[PDB]
Amino acid sequence: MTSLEKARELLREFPVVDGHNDLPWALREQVRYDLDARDIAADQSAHLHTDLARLRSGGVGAQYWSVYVRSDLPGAVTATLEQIDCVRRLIDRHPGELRAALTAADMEAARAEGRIASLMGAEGGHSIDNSLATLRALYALGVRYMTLTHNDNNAWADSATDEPGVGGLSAFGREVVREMNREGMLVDLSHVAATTMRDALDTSTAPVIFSHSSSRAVCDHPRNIPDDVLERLSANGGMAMVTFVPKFVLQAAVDWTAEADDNMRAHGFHHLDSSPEAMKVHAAFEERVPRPVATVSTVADHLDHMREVAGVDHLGIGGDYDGTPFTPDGLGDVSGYPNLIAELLDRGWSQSDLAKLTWKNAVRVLDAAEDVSRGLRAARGPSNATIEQLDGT
Ligand SMILES: N[C@@H](Cc1ccccc1)P(=O)(O)C[C@H](CC(=O)O)C(=O)O
Ligand SMILES: [Zn+2]
Ligand SMILES: [Zn+2]
Repeated sequence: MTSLEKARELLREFPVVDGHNDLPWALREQVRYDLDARDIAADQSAHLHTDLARLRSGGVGAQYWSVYVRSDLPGAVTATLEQIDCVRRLIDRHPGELRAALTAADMEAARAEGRIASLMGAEGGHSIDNSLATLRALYALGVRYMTLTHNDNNAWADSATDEPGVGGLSAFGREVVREMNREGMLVDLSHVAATTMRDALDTSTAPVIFSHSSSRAVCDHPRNIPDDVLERLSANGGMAMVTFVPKFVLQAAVDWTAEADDNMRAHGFHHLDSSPEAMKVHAAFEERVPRPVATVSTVADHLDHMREVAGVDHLGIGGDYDGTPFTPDGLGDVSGYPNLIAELLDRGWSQSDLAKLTWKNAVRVLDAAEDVSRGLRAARGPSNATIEQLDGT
């Protein structure tokens, strides 16, 4: 059979656990959670990267649904609860296809019955409003990882896409990591500064993840992971879930985006300005310089290097579907994973290597978080510390 046929067979046995899909935010923004208007039991290819049929075609067996909210708007906690509610509603609406999962055991139970294990990951520490009790409440509601920052610093952690702030994690930031360890919530180091990555690795007694990050050695961008950090994963026990975002994974796209941003500033606009006037400037840039397009090969290049440095036991996949506007050719939506698996087969990845990449590493890591949590919950009570106490006024 072809490598694509083989890939599909392999995925039927050990499907993809995808680390980060932003369907909930997409539903919030497109239809304000009017789920009938974007029914994922129907074909949503006109509007979304994700629906149930495409998930199954793509060999997705578990999904961390992102409950991302904006850090630059007030009411982050309320919005996070709305995102969590969206995931809950999706699970309730589609019991034939989805199963809520809170534990590694739930993930295996879902796989045994042929349902997609549905987990939740918060994207940015702003979702807890500097409150450890709020962190505990998110865990109680089913959140199983939290990205420590999004694109901006918060009070206790530095983002890779902001200026240096506290220098990595503050004292309270370390306390957040300790509490995540006690609860059993995975520390997600996507988005965070390299300083923050190192501080989190120093502090965490549980395996950490990167829910959607690729390789900085392959493509120098702050959203990607440095080799020195990848090297620490085997000791930590964690895993880096490669992402598909073209402006992170393809050198030409990184360069293009930098030039686009410079061009915006040259016209007196902030690079993130979305006004009609700014859009005109950007359109003119894209007219003289077409947007470069990544491929499955681009993503495989990252995985090859990440495997060499981190080890095959410390890799996963985090597509960022419905969280980013552009995709590599062959990975245009959630049905695309078999194309990546086929490319890796062609590059000599073994069946057991690939079962680790798709399924086994993610289950091991969540089980490890649970194991560490058992020890810490037995050893001490929850923290009552405040950011004022630890970081000062
Ligand atoms: N939650 C998404 C941001 C978002 C998307 C839509 C409306 C608001 C916020 P993201 O963080 O998952 C995507 C981003 C790449 C990009 O911007 O393309 C990255 O991961 O670094
Ligand atoms: Zn992100
Ligand atoms: Zn996201």
